[PDB]
Amino acid sequence: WEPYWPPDFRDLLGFMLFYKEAPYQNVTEFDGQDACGSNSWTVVDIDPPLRSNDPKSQNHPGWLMRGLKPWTQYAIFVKTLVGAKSDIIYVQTDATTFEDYLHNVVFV
Amino acid sequence: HLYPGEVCPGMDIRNNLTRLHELENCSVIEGHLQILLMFKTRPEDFRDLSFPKLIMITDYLLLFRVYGLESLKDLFPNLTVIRGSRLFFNYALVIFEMVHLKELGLYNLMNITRGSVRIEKNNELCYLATIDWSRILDSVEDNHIVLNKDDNEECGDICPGTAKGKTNCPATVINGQFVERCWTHSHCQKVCPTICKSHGCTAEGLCCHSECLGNCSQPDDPTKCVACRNFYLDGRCVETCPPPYYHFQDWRCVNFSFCQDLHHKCKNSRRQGCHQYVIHNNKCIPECPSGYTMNSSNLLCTPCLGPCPKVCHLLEGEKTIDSVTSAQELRGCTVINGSLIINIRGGNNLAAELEANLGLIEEISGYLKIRRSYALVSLSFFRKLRLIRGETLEIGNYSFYALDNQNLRQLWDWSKHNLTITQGKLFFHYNPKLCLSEIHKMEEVSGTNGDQASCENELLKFSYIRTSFDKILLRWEPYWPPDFRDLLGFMLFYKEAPYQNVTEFDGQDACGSNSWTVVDIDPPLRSNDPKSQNHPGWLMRGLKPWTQYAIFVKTLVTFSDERRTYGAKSDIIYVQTDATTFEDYLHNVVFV
Amino acid sequence: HLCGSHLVEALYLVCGE
Amino acid sequence: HLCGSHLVEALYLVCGE
Amino acid sequence: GIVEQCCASVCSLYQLENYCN
Amino acid sequence: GIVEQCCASVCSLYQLENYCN
Ligand SMILES: *[C@@H]1O[C@H](CO[C@@H]2O[C@@H](C)[C@@H](O)[C@@H](O)[C@@H]2O)[C@@H](O[C@@H]2O[C@H](CO)[C@@H](O)[C@H](O)[C@H]2NC(C)=O)[C@H](O)[C@H]1NC(C)=O
Ligand SMILES: *[C@@H]1O[C@H](CO[C@@H]2O[C@@H](C)[C@@H](O)[C@@H](O)[C@@H]2O)[C@@H](O)[C@H](O)[C@H]1NC(C)=O
Repeated sequence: WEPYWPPDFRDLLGFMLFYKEAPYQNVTEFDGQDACGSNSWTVVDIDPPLRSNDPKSQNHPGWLMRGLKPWTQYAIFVKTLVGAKSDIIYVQTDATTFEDYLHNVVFV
Repeated sequence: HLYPGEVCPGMDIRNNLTRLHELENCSVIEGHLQILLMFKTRPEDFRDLSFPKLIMITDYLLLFRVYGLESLKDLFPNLTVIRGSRLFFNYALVIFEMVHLKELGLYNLMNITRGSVRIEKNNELCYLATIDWSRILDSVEDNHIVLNKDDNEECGDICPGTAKGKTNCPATVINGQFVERCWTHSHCQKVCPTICKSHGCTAEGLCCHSECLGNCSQPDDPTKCVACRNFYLDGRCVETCPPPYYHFQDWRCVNFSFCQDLHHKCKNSRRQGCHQYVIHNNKCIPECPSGYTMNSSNLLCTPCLGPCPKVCHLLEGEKTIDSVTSAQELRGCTVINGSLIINIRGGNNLAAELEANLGLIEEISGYLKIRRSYALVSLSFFRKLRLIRGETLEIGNYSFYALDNQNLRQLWDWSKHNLTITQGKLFFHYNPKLCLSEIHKMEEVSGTNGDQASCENELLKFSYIRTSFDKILLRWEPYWPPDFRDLLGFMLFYKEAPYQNVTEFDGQDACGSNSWTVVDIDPPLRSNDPKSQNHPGWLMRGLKPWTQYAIFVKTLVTFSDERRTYGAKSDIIYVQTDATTFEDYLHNVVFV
Repeated sequence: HLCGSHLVEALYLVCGE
Repeated sequence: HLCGSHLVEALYLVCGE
Repeated sequence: GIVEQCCASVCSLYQLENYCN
Repeated sequence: GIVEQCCASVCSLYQLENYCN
């Protein structure tokens, strides 16, 4: 996702990625009070990137989500440590190839 | 010089014969010897290969799938003792799937001190029936010698050669049959008179010295042994190591300096490549036995003052603590070898739980990092932490790093706690409730911060105090900021206290289980300028009688216009609820 | 090792129905 | 499939050291 | 499943046989 | 373990390769 740069671009420190297993639409940030303890969101602290000069400095912060169920929709969004937050995107993990549903059906 | 050449470490030789020449000067292998998986080798590769210096192996000998090798008579002609201090699955000698081996030919092998023999699946192997193993091992019951050529009707084992069947090899009985004993067509098995026991004898049948094992060059002389029954020192076999020497690897005498060299700082490699040798009961050993710890300046194991210190070596030199469960993994640790990252966002009774699991840590060899630990108000749960070495540092050469901890108000109480930081720098950013004075105190003690906190400042004083057995009524100074306008709130804290030892930043109030009873006191109504001290107060009820209470007031945290101040807190006063009148103690006593 | 279309083929080597 | 002594052999087919 | 037994896995030349219809 | 990977199991012709010394 886009790199964030405040007015004085100096000392950029942190991103925060949120993801939960979601059905359709009905997902919000301020959902079922994360408060202190039992949480409603799976959270990742993402270290600020390294710029690497001025011409082509988009060394786009990212993250590899592992430990996800297959054929599952995930509500996901990023936030900049207390600037900008991304919108809630739903991402569905991969499921079976049609070919591979067939096999398992067609061969005991 | 009973073992004139080198003492070599254990070896594991595979694929090629190249590394095998590393044995060329060894008299003793202090460890095991495994030779395996040589599929391209042929007899020619072994025709001119010999290690006649090898007398002894302290652990075990294993040979597996070595092609082209037909006998061991030229490879290890003088191997006399296999001690079996460490074994391969209870075996001191393993010969397995040696396709091409026709005989063992270990014609100098006299004693296997511990462990058994496993000789299995050697399709060309003969000269096994001719070996009397009862001369070599105390118990042959656990030997496993099967699936060799010897099992079928194809071995033409022949010992006689010089004259053939007229005064040659010694013969011993199996059950009822006498069998001549030999290793090869040209080598007899050595058999000594029974009086010699395991000590060995000369060719003339004269007993070796009682400190010898297996063989000697001269009778009854402990400087003429091929190997020792007990310990070896300066070309002599001794029963025990004399001063100033130590018993090492259950076979030799070494000096303090040797043990010291082994010990010293095998930098990283804790996991199989260090141990750090110690002295205990005149032995130089890998580690202190149970109930002992190592006195550092002299490598000497001493009994533990209470429970032994516990060194916890972290995987990859780091560990992130983000829960009570991960903290528990360090329960009992007094020394951390590595670095800790604290990332605790929520939970319950954290100060007590964290103190239970992490409160014994006295030292951290790397760095300590506290980051996004939203739940923490203090680091005091690290009750015994006195040293951070900084042997490893966070990028930017930091040994202590605190970033984005939104409720952190205390590091340690610097009136009581001492913490030393040998190397590295400090990093503090985005700790809004942590005053720079606390950070500056830490710099002194150890050798975006506080922006959302007003740090103590003014003093509220109690204008009135009243006790009841069950109640306490208090009044205190009214607080008025510069622009006296919009005054909103006081906060009164009280806990049952013994004597003296009471603080604000006590046992992390955080979010949930609290260490302090708290009252929100509505701001008073001024009632003009002349006589406006309508002193805020409070009536404490629900108190135990004859009980000391730690009490103090605070003015609610105000973001001020220009030079920002929240205001004032009162000092901690102790107030003891009423008890019995003397008169009344007397009565109850004097009248049943 | 075994996969995709090859599974079908691998099974026929074995089946021979 | 793979086993016993054959594992050693199977590995050498592959190794070829 | 057969997919799970031999594709996202490795199946024994006999496991493979068994249910040949 | 290698025993557990290919004997009390079945190991992929590549799993087999990997740690060839
Ligand atoms: C408060 O300290 C006591 C004991 O310490 C001393 O006495 C105090 C009154 C105060 O003057 C201190 O500065 C002194 O160092 C601690 O009491 C422990 O309480 C438990 C209760 O079951 C008991 O088992 C222990 O034996 C006590 N320990 C000792 C050394 O007597 C108490 O932990 C201290 N509390 C705090 C919050 O500091
Ligand atoms: C046998 O000795 C030869 C001479 O070097 C010695 O061995 C090395 C390893 C050091 O210990 C050195 O101090 C000695 O002078 C070597 O060519 C040969 O590699 C040695 N073989 C063994 C057993 O290491």
